[PDB]
Amino acid sequence: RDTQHLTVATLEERPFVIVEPADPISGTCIRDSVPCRSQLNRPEKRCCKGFCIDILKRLAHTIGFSYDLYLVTNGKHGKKIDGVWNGMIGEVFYQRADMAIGSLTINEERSEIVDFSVPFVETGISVMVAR
Amino acid sequence: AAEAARLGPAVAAAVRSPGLDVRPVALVLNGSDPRSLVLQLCDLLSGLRVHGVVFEDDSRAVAPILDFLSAQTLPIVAVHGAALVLTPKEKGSTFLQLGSSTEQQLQVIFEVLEEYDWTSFVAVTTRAPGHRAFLSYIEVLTDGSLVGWEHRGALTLEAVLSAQLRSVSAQIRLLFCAREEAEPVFRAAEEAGLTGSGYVWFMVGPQLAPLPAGLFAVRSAGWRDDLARRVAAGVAVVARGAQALLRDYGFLPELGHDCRAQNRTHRGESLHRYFMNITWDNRDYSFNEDGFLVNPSLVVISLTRDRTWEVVGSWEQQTLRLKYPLWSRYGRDTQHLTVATLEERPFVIVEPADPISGTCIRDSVPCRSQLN
Amino acid sequence: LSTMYRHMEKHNYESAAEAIQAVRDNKLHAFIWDSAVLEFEASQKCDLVTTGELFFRSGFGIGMRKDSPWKQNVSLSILKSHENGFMEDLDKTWVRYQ
Amino acid sequence: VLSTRKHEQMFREAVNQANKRSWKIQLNATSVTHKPNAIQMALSVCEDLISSQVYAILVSHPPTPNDHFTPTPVSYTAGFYRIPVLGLTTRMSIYSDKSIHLSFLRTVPPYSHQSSVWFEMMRVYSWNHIILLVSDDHEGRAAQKRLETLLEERESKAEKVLQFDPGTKNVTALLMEAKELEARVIILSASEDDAATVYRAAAMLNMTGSGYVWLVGEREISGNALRYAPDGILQLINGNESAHISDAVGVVAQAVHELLNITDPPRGCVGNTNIWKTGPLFKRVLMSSKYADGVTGRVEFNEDGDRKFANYSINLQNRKLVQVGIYNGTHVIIWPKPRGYQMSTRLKIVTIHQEPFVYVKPTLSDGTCKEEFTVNGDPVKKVICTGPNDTSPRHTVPQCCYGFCIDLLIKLARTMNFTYEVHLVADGKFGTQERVNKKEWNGMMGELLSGQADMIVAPLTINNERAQYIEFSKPFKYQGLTILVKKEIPS
Ligand SMILES: *[C@@H]1O[C@H](CO)[C@@H](O[C@@H]2O[C@H](CO)[C@@H](O)[C@H](O)[C@H]2NC(C)=O)[C@H](O)[C@H]1NC(C)=O
Ligand SMILES: *[C@@H]1O[C@H](CO)[C@@H](O)[C@H](O)[C@H]1NC(C)=O
Ligand SMILES: *[C@@H]1O[C@H](CO)[C@@H](O)[C@H](O)[C@H]1NC(C)=O
Ligand SMILES: *[C@@H]1O[C@H](CO)[C@@H](O)[C@H](O)[C@H]1NC(C)=O
Ligand SMILES: *[C@@H]1O[C@H](CO)[C@@H](O)[C@H](O)[C@H]1NC(C)=O
Ligand SMILES: *[C@@H]1O[C@H](CO)[C@@H](O)[C@H](O)[C@H]1NC(C)=O
Repeated sequence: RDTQHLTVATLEERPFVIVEPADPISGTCIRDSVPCRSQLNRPEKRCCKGFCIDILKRLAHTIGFSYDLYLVTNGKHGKKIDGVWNGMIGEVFYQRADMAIGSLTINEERSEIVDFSVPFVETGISVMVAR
Repeated sequence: AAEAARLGPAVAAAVRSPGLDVRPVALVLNGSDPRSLVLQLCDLLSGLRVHGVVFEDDSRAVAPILDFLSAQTLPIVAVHGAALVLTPKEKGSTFLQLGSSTEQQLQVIFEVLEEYDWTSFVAVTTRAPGHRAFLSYIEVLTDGSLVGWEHRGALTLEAVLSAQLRSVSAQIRLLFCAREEAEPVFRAAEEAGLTGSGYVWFMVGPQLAPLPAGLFAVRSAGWRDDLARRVAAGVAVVARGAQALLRDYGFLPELGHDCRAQNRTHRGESLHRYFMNITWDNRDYSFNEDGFLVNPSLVVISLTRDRTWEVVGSWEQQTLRLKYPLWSRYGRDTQHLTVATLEERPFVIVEPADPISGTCIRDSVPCRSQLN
Repeated sequence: LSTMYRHMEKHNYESAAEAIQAVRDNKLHAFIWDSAVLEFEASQKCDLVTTGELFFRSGFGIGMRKDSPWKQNVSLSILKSHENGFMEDLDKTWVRYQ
Repeated sequence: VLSTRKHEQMFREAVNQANKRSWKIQLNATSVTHKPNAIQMALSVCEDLISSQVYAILVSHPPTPNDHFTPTPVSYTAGFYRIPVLGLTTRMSIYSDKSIHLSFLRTVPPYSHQSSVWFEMMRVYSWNHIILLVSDDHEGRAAQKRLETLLEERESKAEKVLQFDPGTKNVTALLMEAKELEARVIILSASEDDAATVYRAAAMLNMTGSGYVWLVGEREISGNALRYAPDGILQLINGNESAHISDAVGVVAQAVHELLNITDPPRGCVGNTNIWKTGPLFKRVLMSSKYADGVTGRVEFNEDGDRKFANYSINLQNRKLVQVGIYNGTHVIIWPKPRGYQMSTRLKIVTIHQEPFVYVKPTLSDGTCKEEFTVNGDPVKKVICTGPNDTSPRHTVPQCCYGFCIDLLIKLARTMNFTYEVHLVADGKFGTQERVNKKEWNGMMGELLSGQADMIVAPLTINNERAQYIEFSKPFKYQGLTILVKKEIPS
């Protein structure tokens, strides 16, 4: 279009971003999700829904977006290795995307390397045991 | 108007200590050779020390020459449109004006528009001087409060203008152009099917095809004043200023009057504090240093089907006095269904919306009653 | 809930501890305030209790003027303190254990 | 209308070179020297419009007595006759408004346009802050308005725009409000005499900030002020006059050729109050006229009626005139350049009494309140905080503040190397928007936004209506609104 159309990378976290194959004969899912491609470097077009996708849709409606989900493959979330960054945060650090919706806990190193937005749900290390 | 100024009723109205010559200009020469008139009035002021000034010529561009004359010398007051236009001027001129500023007209119009129909919407204005300031004041005065906004309607002036004019849909419209430029716009609107009872046009510019019945304008309170009355009022104002400066300062100086002199000192430019407090004819004149009067008396008038202007509303002391009722609308005809109801406490609750402000919280709808 | 707001205009305590002291007696039945204060008051008074579930769950925050160079470094230091366990120790020292 | 009677000598040759290149009529050009009698020029222009039937007038005059005197009466006469007049050697911003001068077209950019040049220079070195010092005159106000709107376009409020009173001695008090700031980038825009006076005042007061970044206008770097000029950075080619005169003559000739539609000039200067109906169209076509063959570069204009894309020459290396910078219309160890802003280390912090977070306790007779030990046998850090008494006057008495946020502040100070001086709020309310009599902030937000504050270390919530004007750090405690009630008594 060039300012707009931010490419959005995400990941499959079952509480938040659920990915399902949208091939019930028709080439789409129910009118509650958003089409999601993948990466390889005609792939089957999955589609994502849940919590974070709802936030993405509402934000697109409000501020004005033209997004395209970019389900990531090279690692999960992110962890610096051997002086290089992989995963979702690693991809955002390099010139490959401009937003990384999904489950992405905000830490010190990531915030130093990649500027974050305002948190919208609490999180942290918590422990669960059988009972 | 030689007979009206011959007796000088202002002399009887106001009596002072100095000579107080009856004739302000002593020469009705606002015609051929304006430069010769300027020279003779300067000579007369230098010689006889006159104490009056009148500019009666409804030619509309005559303000700048009067400003230059004031800078070269004595305050100049126009009575009648020399004073009908208000513009920023050099501090070296003691110009005196009787008209209403564009900002004051905007504030009066937007105060009266809060009763009948609160939708400014169309704000069409041509490429004319002061249009940017008018748009800026439109933007400022609509911040907060309750007035809605629909469009801006920038255009330059037939059919191509008619299409742009009809592009924006509204009921109340504001026009800003010159008096000569007004007629083409009205012709285009009539050709565009807009000059009807379903629309009202607010002629807000400094002025003063048949005009539509919905033509509301705002002018000063002295619009209906007689020429002798206006001359007397101006003479009274200048006399009050002179007496105030002579009494408060405790001195009797000369108000310049060194017309066409040589190597005149420019240290003294003008003074305006002496005219801050004026009261005459039960009217309060503030006379701000720019040239206009703070909180003046204004009249909102309308154009009837007989092409005769009538006094519709009065604006004074931040107060609006009107005559017509308020109800809802002039009639848009399919829409606007009148809805009758009743007070059933579970369902339709009625409360008096007078907590100082004339409305309730932003959760209800205004409700009138009936009396017949 | 705009009408609700009207009911809060007749009474609006121009303080914070004053309203709690008033609630200590029967002059103001229900108080509405940030949880991190009411919880401590309940723990340290043994007479007032918190009812309902949390709503408008937006946290505190150090402020700074718009377009200021301190934003990045202050946010970084706050996050490092959160991870370091300093904030937990501070909360234990000054809020809990009453 | 002519300077030194030398331009008029070549005016006939310039007209003839452009007259035929033809037909139509042949306009005769007449020039009259400027006079102080304010009467002779009226007769001269009347004769010119009566016999020669002049379709335009030209303005060009040396400094002489005050510059904004000479062109005003001729512009007024033109406005009376609604005849366009081309001005030269004058760049006063007062002529930029057509309300007073309906018929006045200026071919030289005014001082207000230099705001765009200053913006470009700011973009050159990427300065995120700026200080404005403009004279309290029409030109200064116009320049300040232009710079303010241009900067607010990029979503950044100007930091400390100030006003300086013109024609006033001992303006050092203004420097009193211009010394404890946080930016070294300052822009000065005043009259040449005013600039010289303020430069001399800085010279005797010797706090000139020499060797630091300054941005001034062409008038401020004039030769009169150059005698006492401190370290400077704006030169314009026009300051030739003959080239501009030839360009204007060519523009007039092109307009006349394209004019071929009444175009009846006023034969009688006096005795007629009517105006030229063709005059507005004439002014419109000059405004829309394009002259790409101008000697002095491109001769494009703008909506206001002033020429654009001019010649901009940029350091004051001992009265040097080196144009190191590169800018022509659209070409978008310390310079007498370093970072524009220097961060402060004396942050003033605002805090509000909240029971679990910021305990406030009265001090002791000596001056410092009694030291206390925690249950774990560790000292409790407390800071002397200056705050109001009572809630009834407003008397400030130093108490001592401690608790949670004070501990956090101390840790921040240790980890950041910056001193602090805490200072409680006055009203006592946290902060909200309130209508006055336009809406204004009141509370702690009032102190932070414009008052005496730099940070607000207090239990401040985060929401949309607050983050618009205040930057919020990342949260340091999570919570939510909840309701407190009295427990029922229990046998
Ligand atoms: C934010 O903090 C960082 C680290 O404490 C600062 O980074 C250094 O700051 C010093 C002094 O300002 C510079 O000389 C160094 O070049 C910076 N980088 C490094 C790697 O040391 C940074 O300046 C701080 N920013 C602000 C606005 O205070
Ligand atoms: C042109 O104007 C000048 C003005 O001084 C006059 O002397 C000259 O006679 C005029 N010539 C013609 C041909 O009009
Ligand atoms: C000039 O202004 C400064 C700052 O207010 C003041 O200290 C000084 O006394 C003033 N000098 C004169 C002569 O007014
Ligand atoms: C700007 O470009 C024009 C057109 O080539 C030229 O006439 C003028 O001298 C240039 N000015 C500068 C300062 O480079
Ligand atoms: C401030 O208030 C304290 C309260 O104990 C009191 O002791 C002190 O005298 C007051 N000081 C002033 C100046 O009012
Ligand atoms: C702390 O700041 C002061 C003043 O800016 C400076 O003199 C000192 O060197 C700094 N120390 C450190 C460790 O940054």
